[PDB]
Formats: sequence, C-alpha cells, structure tokens
Amino acid sequence: MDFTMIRLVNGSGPHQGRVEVFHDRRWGTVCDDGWDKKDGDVVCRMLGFHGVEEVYRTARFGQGTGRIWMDDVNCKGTESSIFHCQFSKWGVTNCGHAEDAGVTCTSHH
Ligand SMILES: *[C@@H]1O[C@H](CO)[C@@H](O)[C@H](O)[C@H]1NC(C)=O
Ligand SMILES: [Ca+2]
Ligand SMILES: [Ca+2]
Ligand SMILES: [Ca+2]
Repeated sequence: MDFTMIRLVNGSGPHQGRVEVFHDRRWGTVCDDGWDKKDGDVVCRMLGFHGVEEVYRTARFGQGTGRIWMDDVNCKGTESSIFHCQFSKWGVTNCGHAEDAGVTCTSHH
C-alpha cells in the first residue's frame, strides 16, 4: 500500500531523483542526515527496482519545497517500505531543503 506514497523527482527518469514522500495531504522531501545505501535500497525496492545504484546528499537533484517530512532515516536495508524504517517523527527535522536526499535506482531502460 506504501509504493504509491513515494516518488523520485527531477532525475533523468522515474528511477532517479530527489526522494519525495506523500504524508498528511502533501508531498515533502527527506533529509540526508544518515542517508545511506541501506535507505536507498529500501526506497528502490519499494518502488519495484531490483536494487540501488547510488545515494546522494546535499540536494543532488535540486532543492524541494514545502515540507521535509522525514529526517534521521535509519533503515536496516531489509524493509519492504521506507515507512517501516526507524526515522524521525513526521515533519520533525533539523534540516533545510539544501539537504534533500536523492537516489538513483537500478534500472534497465
Ligand atoms: C533538479 O531540478 C532543479 C530545479 O527543479 C535544478 O536546480 C537541478 O539542477 C536539477 N538537477 C539536475 C541534475 O538537472
Ligand atoms: Ca545533512
Ligand atoms: Ca537530523
Ligand atoms: Ca540511514
């Protein structure tokens, strides 16, 4: 049910870009604090890609706007949905959009 609430925005394709999640009525970004390959793997597999090619910090794919919804995302790397990962409370971050996390997933075009 969670695969709908996550998109990769502003990449070369829907397999890559700034991570945006849908929560409480609106799209919001994810902070890079502790953004690593475990989290990237979780995000890329909940969307249907076989693996993660790369994670990016410091708004690799430009700065989102509006709400940063997640911070301190600490996935084990095994999860079915990013929201099953340990992370901040919704909307409680110590970040700015300059820190919006991005990813590139494994894709075969
Ligand atoms: C992502 O889009 C933003 C503006 O929406 C832009 O500043 C940035 O350069 C883009 N990233 C790439 C890799 O083109
Ligand atoms: Ca940071
Ligand atoms: Ca933080
Ligand atoms: Ca992490």
